[PDB]
Amino acid sequence: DKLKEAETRAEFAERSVTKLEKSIDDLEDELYAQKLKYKAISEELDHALNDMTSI
Amino acid sequence: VTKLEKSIDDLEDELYAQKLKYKAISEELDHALNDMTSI
Repeated sequence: DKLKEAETRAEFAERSVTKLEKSIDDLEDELYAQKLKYKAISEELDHALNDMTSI
Repeated sequence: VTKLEKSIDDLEDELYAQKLKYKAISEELDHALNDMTSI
């Protein structure tokens, strides 16, 4: 009896971990996409502040 | 822009200097053409 209970709950904990792991990979990927989409606009920036201080 | 603005002020100033350095030689001129037509 202790068994049916330990196993059923293990299955629910595993379903919840795979759900949360799937949501961590989407946020961490949406991420390097944001973190990188920036190095580009902040670098396009030191550049686009340097040429008008020069022109 | 700061480079070209600096070059516009130097040319515009070199300018009123040229434009004025002349009124003087063109006026020294109507004069220095009139006396030899007279002599």
